[PDB]
Amino acid sequence: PSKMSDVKCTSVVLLSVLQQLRVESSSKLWAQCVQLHNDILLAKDTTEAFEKMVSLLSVLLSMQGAVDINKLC
Amino acid sequence: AAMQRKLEKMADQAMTQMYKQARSEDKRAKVTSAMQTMLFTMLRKLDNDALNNIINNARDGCVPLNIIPLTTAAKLMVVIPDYNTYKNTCDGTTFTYASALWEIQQVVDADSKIVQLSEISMDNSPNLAWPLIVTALRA
Amino acid sequence: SEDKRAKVTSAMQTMLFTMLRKLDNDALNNIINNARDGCVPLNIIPLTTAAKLMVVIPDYNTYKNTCDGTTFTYASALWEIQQVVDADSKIVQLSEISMDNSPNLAWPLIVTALRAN
Amino acid sequence: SADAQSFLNRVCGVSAARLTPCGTGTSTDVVYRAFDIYNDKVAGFAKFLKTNCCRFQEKDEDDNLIDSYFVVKRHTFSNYQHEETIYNLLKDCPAVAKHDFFKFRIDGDMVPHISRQRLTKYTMADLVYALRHFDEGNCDTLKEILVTYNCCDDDYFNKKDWYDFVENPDILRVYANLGERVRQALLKTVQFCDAMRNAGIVGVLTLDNQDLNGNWYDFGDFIQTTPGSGVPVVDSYYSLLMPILTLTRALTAESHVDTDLTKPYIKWDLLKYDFTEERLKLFDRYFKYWDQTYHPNCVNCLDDRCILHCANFNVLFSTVFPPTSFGPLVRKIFVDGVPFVVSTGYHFRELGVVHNQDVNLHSSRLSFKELLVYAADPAMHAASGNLLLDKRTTCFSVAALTNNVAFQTVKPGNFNKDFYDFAVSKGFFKEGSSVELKHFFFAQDGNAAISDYDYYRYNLPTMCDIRQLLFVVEVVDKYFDCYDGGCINANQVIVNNLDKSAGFPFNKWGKARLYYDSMSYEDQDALFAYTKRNVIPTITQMNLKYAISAKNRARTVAGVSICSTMTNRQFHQKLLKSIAATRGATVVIGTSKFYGGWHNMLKTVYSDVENPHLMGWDYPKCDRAMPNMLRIMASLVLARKHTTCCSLSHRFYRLANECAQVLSEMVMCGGSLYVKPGGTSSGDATTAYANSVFNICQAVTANVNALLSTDGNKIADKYVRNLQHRLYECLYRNRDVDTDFVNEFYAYLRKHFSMMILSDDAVVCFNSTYASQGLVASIKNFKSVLYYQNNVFMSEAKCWTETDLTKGPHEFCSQHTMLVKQGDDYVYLPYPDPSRILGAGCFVDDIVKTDGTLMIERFVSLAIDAYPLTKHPNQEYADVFHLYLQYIRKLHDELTGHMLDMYSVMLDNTSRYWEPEFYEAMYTPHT
RNA sequence: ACGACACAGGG
RNA sequence: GGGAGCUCCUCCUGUGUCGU
Ligand SMILES: [Zn+2]
Ligand SMILES: [Zn+2]
Repeated sequence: PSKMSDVKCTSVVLLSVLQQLRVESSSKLWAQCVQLHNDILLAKDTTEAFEKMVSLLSVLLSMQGAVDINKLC
Repeated sequence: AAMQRKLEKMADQAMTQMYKQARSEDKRAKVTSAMQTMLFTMLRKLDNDALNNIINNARDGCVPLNIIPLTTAAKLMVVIPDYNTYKNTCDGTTFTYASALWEIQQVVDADSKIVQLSEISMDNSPNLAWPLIVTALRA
Repeated sequence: SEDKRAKVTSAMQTMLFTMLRKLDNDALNNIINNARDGCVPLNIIPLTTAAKLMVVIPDYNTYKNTCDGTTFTYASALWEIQQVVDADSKIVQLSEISMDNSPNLAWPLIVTALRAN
Repeated sequence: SADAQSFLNRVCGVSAARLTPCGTGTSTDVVYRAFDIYNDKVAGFAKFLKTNCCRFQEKDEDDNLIDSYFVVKRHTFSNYQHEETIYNLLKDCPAVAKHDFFKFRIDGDMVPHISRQRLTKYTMADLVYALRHFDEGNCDTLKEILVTYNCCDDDYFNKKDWYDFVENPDILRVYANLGERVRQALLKTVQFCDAMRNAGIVGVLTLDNQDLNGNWYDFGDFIQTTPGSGVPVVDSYYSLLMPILTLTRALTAESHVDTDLTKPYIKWDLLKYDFTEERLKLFDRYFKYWDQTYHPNCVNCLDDRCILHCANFNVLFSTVFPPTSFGPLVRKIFVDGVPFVVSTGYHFRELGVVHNQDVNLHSSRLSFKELLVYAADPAMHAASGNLLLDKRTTCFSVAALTNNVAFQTVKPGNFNKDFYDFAVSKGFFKEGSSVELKHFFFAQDGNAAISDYDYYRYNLPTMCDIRQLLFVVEVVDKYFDCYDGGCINANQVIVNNLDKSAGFPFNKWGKARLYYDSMSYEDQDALFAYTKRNVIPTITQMNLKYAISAKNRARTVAGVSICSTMTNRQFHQKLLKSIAATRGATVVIGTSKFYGGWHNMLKTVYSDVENPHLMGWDYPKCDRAMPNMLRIMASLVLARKHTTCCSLSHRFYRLANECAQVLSEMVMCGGSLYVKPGGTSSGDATTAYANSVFNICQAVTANVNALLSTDGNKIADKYVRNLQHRLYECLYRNRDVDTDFVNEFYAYLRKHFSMMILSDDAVVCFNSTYASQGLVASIKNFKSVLYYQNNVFMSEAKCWTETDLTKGPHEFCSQHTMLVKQGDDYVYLPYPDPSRILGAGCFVDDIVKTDGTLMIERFVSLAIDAYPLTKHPNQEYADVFHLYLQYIRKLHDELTGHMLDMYSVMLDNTSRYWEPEFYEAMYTPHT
């Protein structure tokens, strides 16, 4: 396949996971996540899209809800 | 005659509805755990040296505390749980995280006490609490 | 058809007789009895008789320009600020709404005020 | 030259001025001034070559130039003496330039000259033309006018989008900097009319005979009478001037104490709502000699054309009065000694003050329909709520119904990973491919609802050219004559989706089924008869939309009350059903695109045009920026079907209900009530038809502006020249309605400008030769008309043009066209954007839609929509359809494999979806 | 050809 | 009404099931 479509689908899934983790209960955080998601979906180059993916994944990882060791393995 | 075929069609249409109900209930229940598995499956499939370093750090313990900023002048802080996770992540004052070069400003301990970058050595390491939250800006 | 009708009738008239008791007072009776023919615009009923104001402020400059202090002036009246909250419906203290403490709190802030006598 | 020097000395003459010879000692031949001429040979508002004036420019001290000229006409001797005599009477009026008639030997013998003094460079006609026929790449006169009168500077034009209304809304301030000049011109016009009347002068007042200071000249077509019996003709003047009266906010000085822009604003009484004598005073001050009756309250109008006229004047005058005096008018009502507060009237900006007729005090009980109309009334909801100051919007906010504000967010879509894996297994979504994912489910934060509501800042008070509007409306009525409408009873209403919401506050107790089951037929009939004598204001509830799209902008949808729909059905449903059942008309609503409907529509638009080209435009912010006058016009042409079942009062009260409920109702966004300035309502049944009316109106307006703005001396066709002459005559003369010429112009349009209209979406097949000669509308004409009548700038990069008809329209209803061979015949098939179909397949709005085996019909419908791609010359486009069929096959196979596993065994008519005969037959005529 | 239900496409 | 997380919009078109 490609790399732009892959990161767009992955950003959709990131925002779904973050909505399930009740991030909408933080106006600032949810606004930042929504902006990163909408900016990934509209990007044309696969260089800044990976940067916004880094930011969104950092949002997901800075929590302590989703376990990251069983998921990785 | 036709009544038996009608009863057969009725049984079939009654079974293909309980099947749909069972599958719908199964998807409704198994969500929030299949979505996370799917996410990490398609994240390992991207194979980005920026996402992979973050994921490895997070599964080892070097987790951020705020959104990683993509601007040259912004500020970032992470959590260094072990000494080895510090000895290989940082050298001197240059921090390596998310495939970027960061420059440490201050390193607070678990009691909000500034510990100096010269005191963090292999010998005098185990006399701390070691959730050393470090702060840095990307260079 | 005949049982839903009575139910919705009771519900509608209960809503009316409920929001009616929150309304009738001396302010309304005093502003209507000044009109030449008992008829007034609707846009001036809350502007003149309401006893509680809700201000939604997006920025810190708007807050500084509109509701600075514990008492401000709007619609030719003095309002007393109480219970200012943020977009998360969390209580915010007046000491925290500063120029440097502005990025640390969720916007918009919803200020509640009572008309001063 | 001694001749030129002596001519200059004589042109200055007595009034000490330092003049420089702009031009030479002969005529200057000014470059294309705008004129408003009507004689036996030409008629129209066009740009001609004025060539009988020897202009000069005046310089003050320091020897720099001023904006004051000495224009010296050189007409004949009889006209010289006539103008001299007519000027000797109006000489004392202050709204009259100096004239200084003299004779000077130019070519050897005493040519007579008329030298009016210190006028301006440009003329009110030039300002009106520049602002009406706005071309963004040839706007030199507008720029020079803005710079000359200190409204802005050239640096302001250095920026980009300086002319746009949506981008850079500071152009509104830059324009309003001309309002006081325009208003002083109006005052000078009224003074001049009074002087003409007191002197016994008869003549037409045209815009091209007045400075931008206001002074008047050119007394060439004036006739004497008995002193005191003069009569000036001011139809074309005021009519052409009206659209720029609200663009430049000319009546802003009327909001101040002594009608001067330095004193504070008038502190109007807060309990005041009538403002009738104020409107009469404004009319008598600025339009004293407009000789048609003006009714401030449109409840006294004589027909719907009178309603349009008086509502135009009211929408001008309502910008002077405080915005807190409009809306419902409440009153104290006693119900068994218990006081209520209910609306007993309404104060419209366009329709004036209207009072209900069935208002009863001191009632012992409330009936069911009285309970309904009191619960839908925002009076008791806003009267018992908290005051609200919402600093996030510039719109008016009434009250907050709750103690907390609601911040509603939108979710991201669900990823159908199975379909995406299947697609990428078939070779899709590669690097640099033809099809790419561009349609997603964009998420929104809490600040989306109110930030989308704030887009109503694009709705500005627009005053229309009424003499033009009340002819365009007749042409649109001719466009809507093949339909059958009227009122229907309560047992003739066909209500679908009876299990939806009933709006606010009725969604607290049940769905629409509850209120359609609790109300009898005679109860609904009584409610409908009530709405014909009383105004019921209602509340609509705005909430976000969860759908796939290509833009990251939030889309809100409105839900109107159950009273509004319940009565608007009985009012409009017969006509709507009739519109949606007619095949072969201009408004193609309810015409399917399957079984050959697309081909039939296209063959209908192409009907018989001579040199056919195709064209299509868009309306920027159509639902937000649509002026209220055009919405009232649409409502009036829709209600024109009730000429046998309703009287004048019934139709006016239905119009007032329509306005109060759909045009300027109270919007509940979150838990707070706001006032909506204007536009169309999403949850209204008649919005897609009002949009069609408005579309046809703008098209007819573009056509009349295209035909009236050409040099009639250059039209070679005698028929079209005479048609233009009679078009001007029927617009600005001929106050009555000429049905013969209306039919003639309608035939002209249908023959040379063929339309296919849906809700604000149109495709036009026009005569390209007539359009290149200026006899029918072009894209620039639509740009100009939208600029001066819609307060938006239509970018030419959003409009297309097709010079080959074998290629269909570029896009109609988001569908492309493609001439396909289908069994020895070549037909037009509509195909969608492949990214739209792929995105609908890949991203779903509910989690169980991802199972696949549960949603095979979902893919069958998507394949029905994606079939015509199989005929496209691009290969990926056909691969889309083949992919969908292969996925349907795989889905059925694994559904069978599961049904045989978890249950004992199962067995039918699904193989008809793996093969293209089904979807192919979906696109051919029946038999 | 007429209603109910589900789905799909086009403010 | 069923369903979903106190709330779930309008118009048109077309499929697939059901019943006349
Ligand atoms: Zn009238
Ligand atoms: Zn009627």
